[PDB]
Formats: sequence, structure tokens, C-alpha cells
Amino acid sequence: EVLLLDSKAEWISSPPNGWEEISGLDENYTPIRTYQVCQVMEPNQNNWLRTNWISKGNAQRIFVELKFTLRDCNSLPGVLGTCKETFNLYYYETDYDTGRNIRENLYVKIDTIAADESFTKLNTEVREIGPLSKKGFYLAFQDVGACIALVSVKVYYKK
Repeated sequence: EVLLLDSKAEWISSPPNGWEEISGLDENYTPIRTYQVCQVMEPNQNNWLRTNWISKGNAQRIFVELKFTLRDCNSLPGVLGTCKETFNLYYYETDYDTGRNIRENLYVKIDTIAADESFTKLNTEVREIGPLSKKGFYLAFQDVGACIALVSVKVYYKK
């Protein structure tokens, strides 16, 4: 109802070689900005992606909507080992935009994010956070060895 962030209306990667921005166009020529990572054959993945600072405005409870694809580890060509089928959603509250650094220890886990069941394509997961005590916040996404395309992020509140 009131949008705080709409990724369809560049974010920080740590390391920069992990989550990577990959762009395209809609059928009606709207930019598509995705962030993708698929380091499924390398051990000990800790790939962080952080949004811009988000002002909470007059929000109390806040909703975060993620749209993403996520490959079944069974479909990836003989990868084995430490392949994952989830990623982690994090946030950190600040009163002001503090700059481009991701100090990972400051981030608080919201939830593990999983794809829809496939053993029976584009997944949509919503989490509700807040009320927040600070004026704003960053969202972050931690990949630990999955094959993910993060297609859109929307942050909004109601009434």
C-alpha cells in the first residue's frame, strides 16, 4: 500500500565476486535487475548482498517480499558435497545511511528462505518485521552455497 522499497521502480556485494548484478528488459521494456550467485562447487560460501538504506516512514509493521529462483541441488551437474537449497534473510536497523560497508556481525537474522516444494518455478516469500525502533534499516541476503537468482525485493506497509 505504501512502498518503502521497490527494486523494480547498485547494491553492495561482499565479496563483490559472490552475488552479482545481472540485468535485462521486460516485454514492455522495464529494466529487470537481478542478483545472482551459484558457487555450488566451492566450499565455505559466505556471500552477502545488502540493499540501500530504507527509511521506515510512518510504518509500524513492515512486509518484505522476495521473488527468486533456486535450483534443486539434484539438477546441478554432479556438484555433490555442500550444495544448499536455502538462503538467509537479515536486517540491521540504523537511524541514518551509514555508508557502503557491510559489517556482517551487526545483522540480525529474520529467517531462512526456501523455494516452493518441487518433488510433486518463480518463488514468492513474504516476511513481516517490526515495529522498528530506528528511523531506517538495511536488508541483507546471505548465500551459503546455493544457486539463486533474486529477481525482486519489495518492502511495504499498510494502513
